[PDB]
Amino acid sequence: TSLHMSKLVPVTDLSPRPSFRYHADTGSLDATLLPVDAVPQERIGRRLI
Amino acid sequence: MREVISIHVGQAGIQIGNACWELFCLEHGIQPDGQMPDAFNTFFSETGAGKHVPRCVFLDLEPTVVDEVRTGTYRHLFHPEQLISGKEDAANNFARGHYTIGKEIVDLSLDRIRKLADNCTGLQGFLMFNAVGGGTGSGLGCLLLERLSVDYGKKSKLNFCSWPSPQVSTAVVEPYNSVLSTHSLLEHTDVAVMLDNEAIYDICRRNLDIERPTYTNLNRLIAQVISSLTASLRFDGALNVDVTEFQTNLVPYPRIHFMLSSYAPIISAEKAYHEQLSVAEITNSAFEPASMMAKCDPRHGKYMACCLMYRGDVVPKDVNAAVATIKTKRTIQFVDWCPTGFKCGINYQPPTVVPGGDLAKVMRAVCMISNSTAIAEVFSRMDHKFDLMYAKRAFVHWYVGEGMEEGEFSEAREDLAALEKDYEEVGI
Amino acid sequence: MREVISIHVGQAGIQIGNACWELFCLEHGIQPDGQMPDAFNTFFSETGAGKHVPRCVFLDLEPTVVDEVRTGTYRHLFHPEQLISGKEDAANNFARGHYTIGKEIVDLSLDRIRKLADNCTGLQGFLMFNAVGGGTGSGLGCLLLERLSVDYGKKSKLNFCSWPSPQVSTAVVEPYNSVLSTHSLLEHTDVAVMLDNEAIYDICRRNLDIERPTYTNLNRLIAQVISSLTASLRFDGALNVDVTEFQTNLVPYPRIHFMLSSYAPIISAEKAYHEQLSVAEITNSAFEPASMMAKCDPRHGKYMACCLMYRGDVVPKDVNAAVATIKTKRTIQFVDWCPTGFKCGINYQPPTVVPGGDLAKVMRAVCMISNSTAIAEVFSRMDHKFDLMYAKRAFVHWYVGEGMEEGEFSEAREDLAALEKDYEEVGI
Amino acid sequence: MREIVHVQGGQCGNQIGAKFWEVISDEHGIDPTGTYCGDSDLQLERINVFYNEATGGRFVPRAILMDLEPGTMDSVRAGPFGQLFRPDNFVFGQTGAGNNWAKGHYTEGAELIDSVLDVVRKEAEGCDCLQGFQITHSLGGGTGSGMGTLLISKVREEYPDRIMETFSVFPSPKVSDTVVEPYNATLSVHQLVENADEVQVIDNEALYDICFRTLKLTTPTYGDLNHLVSAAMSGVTCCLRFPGQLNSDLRKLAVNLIPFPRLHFFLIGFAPLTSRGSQQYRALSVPELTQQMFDAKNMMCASDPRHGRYLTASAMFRGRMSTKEVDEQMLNVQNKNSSYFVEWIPNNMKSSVCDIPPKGLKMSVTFVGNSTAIQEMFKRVSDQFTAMFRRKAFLHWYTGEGMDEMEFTEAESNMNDLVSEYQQYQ
Amino acid sequence: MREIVHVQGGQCGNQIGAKFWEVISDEHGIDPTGTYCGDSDLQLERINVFYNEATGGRFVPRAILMDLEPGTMDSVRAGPFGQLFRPDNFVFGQTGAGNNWAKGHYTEGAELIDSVLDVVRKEAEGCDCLQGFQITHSLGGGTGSGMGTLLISKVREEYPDRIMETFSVFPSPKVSDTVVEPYNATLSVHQLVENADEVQVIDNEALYDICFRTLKLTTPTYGDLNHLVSAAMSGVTCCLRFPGQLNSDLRKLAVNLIPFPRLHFFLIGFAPLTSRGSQQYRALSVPELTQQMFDAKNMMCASDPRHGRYLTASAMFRGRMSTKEVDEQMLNVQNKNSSYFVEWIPNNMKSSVCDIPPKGLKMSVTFVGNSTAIQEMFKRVSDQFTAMFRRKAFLHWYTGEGMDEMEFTEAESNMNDLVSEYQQYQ
Ligand SMILES: Nc1nc2c(ncn2[C@@H]2O[C@H](COP(=O)(O)OP(=O)(O)OP(=O)(O)O)[C@@H](O)[C@H]2O)c(=O)[nH]1
Ligand SMILES: Nc1nc2c(ncn2[C@@H]2O[C@H](COP(=O)(O)OP(=O)(O)OP(=O)(O)O)[C@@H](O)[C@H]2O)c(=O)[nH]1
Ligand SMILES: Nc1nc2c(ncn2[C@@H]2O[C@H](COP(=O)(O)OP(=O)(O)O)[C@@H](O)[C@H]2O)c(=O)[nH]1
Ligand SMILES: Nc1nc2c(ncn2[C@@H]2O[C@H](COP(=O)(O)OP(=O)(O)O)[C@@H](O)[C@H]2O)c(=O)[nH]1
Ligand SMILES: [Mg+2]
Ligand SMILES: [Mg+2]
Repeated sequence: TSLHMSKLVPVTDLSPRPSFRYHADTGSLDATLLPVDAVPQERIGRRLI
Repeated sequence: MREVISIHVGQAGIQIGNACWELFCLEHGIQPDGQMPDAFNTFFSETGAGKHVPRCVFLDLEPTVVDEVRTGTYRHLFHPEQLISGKEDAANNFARGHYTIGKEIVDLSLDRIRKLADNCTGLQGFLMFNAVGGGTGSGLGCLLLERLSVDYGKKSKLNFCSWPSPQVSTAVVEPYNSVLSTHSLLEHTDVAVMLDNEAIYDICRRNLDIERPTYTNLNRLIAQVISSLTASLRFDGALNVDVTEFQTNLVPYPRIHFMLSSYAPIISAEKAYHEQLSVAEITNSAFEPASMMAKCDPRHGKYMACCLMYRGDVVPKDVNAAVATIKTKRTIQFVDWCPTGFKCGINYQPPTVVPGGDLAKVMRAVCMISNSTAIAEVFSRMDHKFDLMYAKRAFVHWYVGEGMEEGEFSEAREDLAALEKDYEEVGI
Repeated sequence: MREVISIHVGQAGIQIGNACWELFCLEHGIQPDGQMPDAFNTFFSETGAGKHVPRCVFLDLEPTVVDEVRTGTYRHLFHPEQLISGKEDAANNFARGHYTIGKEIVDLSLDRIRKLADNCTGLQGFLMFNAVGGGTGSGLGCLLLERLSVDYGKKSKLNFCSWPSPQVSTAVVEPYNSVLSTHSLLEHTDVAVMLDNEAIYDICRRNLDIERPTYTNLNRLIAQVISSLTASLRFDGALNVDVTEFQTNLVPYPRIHFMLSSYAPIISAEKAYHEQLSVAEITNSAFEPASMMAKCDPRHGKYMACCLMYRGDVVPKDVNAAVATIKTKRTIQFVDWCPTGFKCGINYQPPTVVPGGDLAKVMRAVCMISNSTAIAEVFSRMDHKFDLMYAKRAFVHWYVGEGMEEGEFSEAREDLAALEKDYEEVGI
Repeated sequence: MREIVHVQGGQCGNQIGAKFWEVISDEHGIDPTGTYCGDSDLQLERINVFYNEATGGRFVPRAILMDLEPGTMDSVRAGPFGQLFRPDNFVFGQTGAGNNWAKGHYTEGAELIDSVLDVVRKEAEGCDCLQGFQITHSLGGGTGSGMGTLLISKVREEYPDRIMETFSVFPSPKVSDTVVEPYNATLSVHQLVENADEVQVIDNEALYDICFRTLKLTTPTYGDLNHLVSAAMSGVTCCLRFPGQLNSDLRKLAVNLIPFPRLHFFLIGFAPLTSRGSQQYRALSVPELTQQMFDAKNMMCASDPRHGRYLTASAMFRGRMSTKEVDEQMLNVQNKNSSYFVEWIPNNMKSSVCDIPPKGLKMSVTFVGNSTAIQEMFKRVSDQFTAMFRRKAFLHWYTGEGMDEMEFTEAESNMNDLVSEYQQYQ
Repeated sequence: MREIVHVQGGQCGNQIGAKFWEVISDEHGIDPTGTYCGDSDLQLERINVFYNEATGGRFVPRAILMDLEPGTMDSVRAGPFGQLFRPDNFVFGQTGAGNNWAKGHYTEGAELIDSVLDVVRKEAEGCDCLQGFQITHSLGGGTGSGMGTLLISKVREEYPDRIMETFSVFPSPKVSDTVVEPYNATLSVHQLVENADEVQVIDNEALYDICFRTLKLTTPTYGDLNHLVSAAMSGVTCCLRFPGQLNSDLRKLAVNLIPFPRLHFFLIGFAPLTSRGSQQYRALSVPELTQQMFDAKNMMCASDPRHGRYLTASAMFRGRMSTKEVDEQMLNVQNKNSSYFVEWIPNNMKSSVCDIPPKGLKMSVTFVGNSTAIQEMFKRVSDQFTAMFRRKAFLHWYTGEGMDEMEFTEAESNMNDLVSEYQQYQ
């Protein structure tokens, strides 16, 4: 049997199968405080001398 | 689980599908002998010791192209009865491929299609590729649809016509072959996309700056279009747009199911170094009239629904900004009963390129399927040409003496005339 | 312990057993000397310190094949007195094989099967491999059923008959032999199936895709279907049923004991590559009307009882799932008075592959015996061929002067005709 | 003490005892080599119920594994834990009754029945007073349905005053093997209804239905279906060997579930039956497990109880529980689902809390429900019989070996009056 | 105690509802593997509002997840904070509703609604006494608009007394994919008005307004939109989960925000919302927090509230804050913007204090207003829909699926009187 000895539960470790390539979970750029989660960005300006 | 069955009738279908499954093998990491060194289930079938077999029937009445596949490197990829052939060609006749010589092959085409479609329930539909201007692409291309409509009724039927050019023909009976088959795919095809050969000829000359592309180079762009069209089925994305979404958002009436195609960017390594492929400019190049893949000019036609297949690292807020720019543009025009006219879908896998082909590496792409009232001219150049064959019996005896009766030329002509009236009354 | 004895009447019967016993030697791992380097006890006895001898008797009148078995490589596999040969051919005469040159060889073969049967208790029955059109296979076949039925009146009999085929017959007087054989076959055998030659020829033409095989290629298929039928008697399985269950589950009336057969898959080395042979796949293919082994289309007939033997790594759920999809299918038609028409037995030990033959190593397989009302047209054409031949005494003068009176021909006519009326009244 | 004498008939019966004896032996802490391990008083406190001392400290099951083909108990003996039985209790048939009711019951099996009768009264009389006999078999095949009910028939006469505990595996509606299903099923059930005190109905694809839909088993074999019913036997006889706050035995079930003697056919549920994806996600308490008990998806009989009214109902609760919530949790299922119970019996209930659960689990339940939902199963084996019987199907073996046309007609009369009585009580 | 059965419909509701569970696990101190971390009494003393213990000390959400195609719920399940749900709570579709209301409602959604009703009855009846339902869905798609609101029609009828709140995203006017937008919008609303007693609208183009103008996000993905509405749905149900000086559940909001049962559509806003470059520059005081709240640039629905008139409004305050500053700033905005408030209801505004702010914030408010300004967007999708039906737009795939033409004109007839009812209170 694929169940356990006295437990009535399956005992066969795991036999899974994912569907897609499955990444890019849309890592949100808003933490719990929701500011912007700033990283160093592009300034868009002229030559600052 | 889910799968889609490819159909390829005619030698144009065989060698287009050769480039298509060359792109599908290279996308999923599948060697031509089958073994990969579960997103593949949409096209390939898992079998045995981890090998994969394509779900694509290969129909052609002459073995001059299909046993070349049987002796080429893609022979241990397909099953031998997955590639089927008779003895004798149709020789550019609708009446040959529909009344005389298509019987001994179609009875085993349905025998293979029953055991390719019973593999897993939840099948999406069929993707037939045909050469409408040819003999067995029109003839057996017609005859296979009454069999699929009466057997597999409710399932979706996609058709990709290799549309004859307005001036380039490479055949003189192709107005007979095209009229007799477009009459029948009008009510037997759910979604039909026109793919004119000159429309791909000038798009390689312009956007690739390649001056000698050929049939195989044409088949690479067609393969890139169909791969991006099914890329939602085979890969994850923000907005998944499967096969049923093509119907419900593009075709408004059961008769008006002819749609144009466009693919942008299609850029060689000379220019991909110099251009940045922003979402705004890949959809301006997708919407420009020179980028239509049907030689169907849309300045004098009215768009009503455009599907946008973004394929790559595309954030959807650039999509919503770009389609807004398309709305504000006045050179194009939309019909009065479609203020909403876009169905955008996002896929996250970038489109790969073949090593040694004519496409450079690309970060995002757009595959457009658009329904417009501009299709009246590509059926009116049809109307004027087929009338002047019909005036004094041009090549009629090669049809009437081979199964059909004289009079279906009139029945197919008046049905396409009703298609012209239908396109005229909708556009007003 | 338990055993079953095979008898081989006719050249066709001995050549069927020739591929049978070389297949069983592979299955039980015995060399052609009989000595291994207790599941074999149903086909092999014991001899000395390790030898086994088959419980088979090779009975012909022609010595050109029986002595050729003795001279060949399988000499000491068989006990030399079990191979009984006569003097001269019956030569396509039911009269010679039953009356004149049969009386000196039936008594000798009866002694050999007497000494082969009393060795142990627990016998299930007999397996008679024979043809129908041949004079020896019909003549000595008739007298052997006549003698075995009257003294072994409670033991089953398995008449595997190589019935004449529709398009080819490769004999002239063989419709005479077929009607005379069924004159006595009805009242003396317990289970009989029809194995028409060109049904098997068609099987190996579009499954093996070999177009000029030989007799040994068909006898390997018959060896495979006997081995898959009796694998329950030998190897342990989850659901095991054997000869006693056949005699009580597939022949609902005492006089209908004619069945069809099929196998699935029959695939070559290259055709094992490109599909996984699922249980549902090898049930749909076995139920294909072109896959039957009697040129006996069940499309215009109604199935009456069915039995399938799954061999290999089969699991008990998809045997129920494949049967469920067969019930849902409308092309396969059942009979009204049998709502539960399915029997099966599953086994673990897969069918072996002969090294240098034509099969391929398969994980699972399906044997088939199915009773239906579709053998009515199989024997109705033996009626029609016998009509215009028995109009004005074609070849009758040498059957009537050489052992029987005129009138046994007429008696064989209503005996086969009453089988046609029996087949008609069951369905309605 | 009170002792159960186990008899297994047929290939189904020998396999279903080749899983029940394992799940009851490890519950008693018994090795395959018969030696106890577990240092607990409660496991050995009632071991004479299902075992006999061997004057060596090792315990032998009081079972009799028996049919007419030797391949079934050779595979039991070769398999794990199959050594525990005596070769003396094993009785052998060599020719075999193949899917045949008549020659199992009359000609072949009666030759063997005088020797397996010897071994069943030796396990019976060997103690001071037995509780009852447990016979597990199936109603589809020949040796387990034809001669299986022959021993049900005869143990009625020498032992009338003791209970007759039987598990029967009824034929499957949509996909059934063993082509003569209703001829074996209906010709056995009449001997099974006036010679058995209570019978439990187990159906094959309903065991599958628990596997695919609630256990989420990707690969169930016969062993996975066999565990589901082996837990049903273990729960129904747990309170005989193991103490509890409220005792219950086989006659405890019999006098409370049968109001009228001709109807003793019982539905079985088992709880909890968790898909192991959600085993670590499911709370385990009485107010969540009672609706898993009263559930169509947890039914190893393939009859929807929503197409009928519960005539009487009971539940063998097990585990470290609260024996207030033993009973208002079924008070809830009665006063909400009022239409799903019969009206002229107020208070349709019996809880039976037993203290010791199966190992690891803190709660478990076998459910015994006498309901008119089995009407659909008896009608379905009736019209499958009569559609065959109207055109004389598969019958010339049955008549030719010691039966006649007359016996099948009362086989359908006492099949049809079971349906007619259940409409009288509907 | 008081529990909210959370419900997700469509691929939108799966991916903005999943965001709701880790923003509610974060306030409740929940490890993504289910354990507790943070040793605070008042986090867990109201944990039954959204979670159930699973006899191992772990908490499983009371979430029911629907989609007719398994792709997006694979993305929810196998992602971070997404294995917390029970796999049985997921229900799979196979064919998929292709952005059309007809197939999601009648043909395909009927065979899937029977499993959803079983599991939502499993969760609701299992606990002692419910409080209400939360419904997260979309009106642009097919499965979220058809099957989701068919669920809304069925769950109205077994449980009529309780509160039925929805967070629904409506089709955006300016940006528009999925060309049958006015059909899926109108066919949802015309029977969404009668089977839902509380509906709160979020516009995606307003979600682009709040992320461009106030947050100044350079490249806002969908995760920012999912999370901002997650802060909105967390602030409404704050008082059910954490104690406050001024207590108010969403039943109290339902009484206090609608004067008539026909109008029940609400605006949602959230405050404070500043960039990182403005994170430690803005003062977090009650006068600043309420003037940022009354802003069309702060709104999450694309109807300008200045163009209409606020009938009744409410502000669920969050954080330890001085309390008459809550009152007097509400009188400040009422007595200053006197023209934007209706005159026949004195003091249109409601406040409550939830004493526990969201993590990392000292003060925060969610804003549930009921303005007649929303007739801008109901009428503008009515003008789009009447441009569709006047020339037979995509009609065959809205009439061939078992439904007819007359409920399209019925859908408009009982929607333009919603615009007219708001017109005569304007
Ligand atoms: N798009 C595309 N069209 C092709 C290709 N090769 C051939 N064609 C088209 O095929 C058309 C001629 O059709 P045929 O040569 O008659 O081929 P067919 O359709 O199979 O018909 P038969 O040859 O009679 O069997 C030409 O007008 C070409 O445009 C190709 O590689 N790509
Ligand atoms: N399948 C199969 N059929 C065979 C084989 N050999 C002969 N046959 C069939 O037998 C027929 C010829 O008659 P035989 O069976 O050889 O005649 P016989 O039984 O030997 O009787 P006699 O010729 O009088 O000795 C042909 O029509 C074949 O179809 C064989 O090896 N395999
Ligand atoms: N529960 C269970 N059922 C089985 C098993 N094997 C077969 N069956 C069912 O029982 C029927 C065959 O009964 P069988 O054991 O052959 O009866 P017997 O011939 O009298 O011994 C089949 O239709 C199966 O559906 C098993 O191991 N366990
Ligand atoms: N608020 C919100 N709206 C979304 C999201 N994803 C898609 N949408 C909107 O939903 C519509 C697409 O419908 P969709 O749910 O994908 O189709 P469905 O799966 O058949 O219900 C589009 O108009 C989008 O604007 C999301 O994550 N959040
Ligand atoms: Mg061609
Ligand atoms: Mg011969």
